[PDB]
Amino acid sequence: GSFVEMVDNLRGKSGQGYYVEMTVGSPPQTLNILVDTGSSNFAVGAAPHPFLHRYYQRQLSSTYRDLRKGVYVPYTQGKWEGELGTDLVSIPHGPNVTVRANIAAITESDKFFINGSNWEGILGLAYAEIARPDDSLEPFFDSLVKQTHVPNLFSLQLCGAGFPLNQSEVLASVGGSMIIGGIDHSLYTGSLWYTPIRREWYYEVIIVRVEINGQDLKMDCKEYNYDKSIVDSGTTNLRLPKKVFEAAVKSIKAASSTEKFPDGFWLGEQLVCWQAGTTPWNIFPVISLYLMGEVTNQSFRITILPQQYLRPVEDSQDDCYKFAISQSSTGTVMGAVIMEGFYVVFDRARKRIGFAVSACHVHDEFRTAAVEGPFVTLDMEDCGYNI
Ligand SMILES: CN1C(=N)N[C@](CCC2CCCCC2)(C[C@H]2CCC[C@@H](NC3CCCC3)C2)C1=O
Repeated sequence: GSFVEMVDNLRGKSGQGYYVEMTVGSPPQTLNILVDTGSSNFAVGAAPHPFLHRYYQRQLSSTYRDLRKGVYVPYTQGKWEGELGTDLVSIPHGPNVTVRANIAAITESDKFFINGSNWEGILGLAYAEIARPDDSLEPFFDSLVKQTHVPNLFSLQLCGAGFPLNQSEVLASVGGSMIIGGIDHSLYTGSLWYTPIRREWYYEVIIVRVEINGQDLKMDCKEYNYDKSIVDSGTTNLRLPKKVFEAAVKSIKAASSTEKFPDGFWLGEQLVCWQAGTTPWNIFPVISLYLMGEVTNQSFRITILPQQYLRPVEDSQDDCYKFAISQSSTGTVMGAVIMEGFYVVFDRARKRIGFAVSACHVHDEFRTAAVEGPFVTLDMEDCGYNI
């Protein structure tokens, strides 16, 4: 329906993350927390760090409970270490409830905090299977559902501005919505289409076909999900398995061949700039990902524009971007730049993820993002990778 209290409760951007305000402890300690659908721990800065202007102070909370256990979490881009405990947690622009949740108090980290991101912790919204140190550490959303009458579903509208936001602008700007326990109809246009959650660990999905400007990439669909495909708000880019990335970049280069870009642009390292207002969107192709539907032999597609996969960056008055599609050795990752095109419903109760065109997606007068279906698609279970 309508969830006014939660609409516009996010801030941030694809490159540094989208975050929501939360409170921890008694009296409440306010912290900004990264919304991360790609992990399952609630972990917050709990000791001084050069990039933090506030942190969780356990000694000032009367409701803090020490679990007397450490946690070490190495990830490819960095690491975080901490001390486990529980405390009372609330979301001010959320459901009007307080829950007792697990909190990892971060004591040491490497490439975790981002200078100028304005967040002090992460909210891992995925399932207990990938919680650290193990699946006995109940994730936040599981605690929320178990302790309250909040429905077992949340939905995300991540709003890319379509241009760079300076330090002051990114702090003052509305970055989107996290609707806890429901679907807000004002955040999308058209219909919601659902794909099954293949397995409850990451938010795993199955891609069954890929097109670049309607041209089929024509790879064995297992390649698209090798070794998994996930929906992850805590990754910036659309990341594709090595072989898929090579074929997709070849096709995107061919479609955009009226302009030549340096190798560093395609590697997602170097920015490209155009005179103010002259970005040649029309030379870049749309990308369609077909996802398994809820009905046997049925799929649907989500279509993104270059306004999603070209990420705005500051250089001058030029309009500059980085290519936000990159290679992966751990499967497809539908990151924040893809999520910015859509309202995404994480329907845990019905083991499915919904997509609809976002009411805040960036587009031009000639093209828009799309969510369309149905399409007849056979042997879709064969697209899933095993082992
Ligand atoms: C890709 N990915 C995530 N989605 N979460 C983590 C942990 C994954 C866990 C590791 C343990 C196993 C299960 C998966 C850490 C998180 C830390 C803070 C920074 C953030 N990325 C920034 C924020 C926005 C863009 C880039 C990454 C990660 O590596």
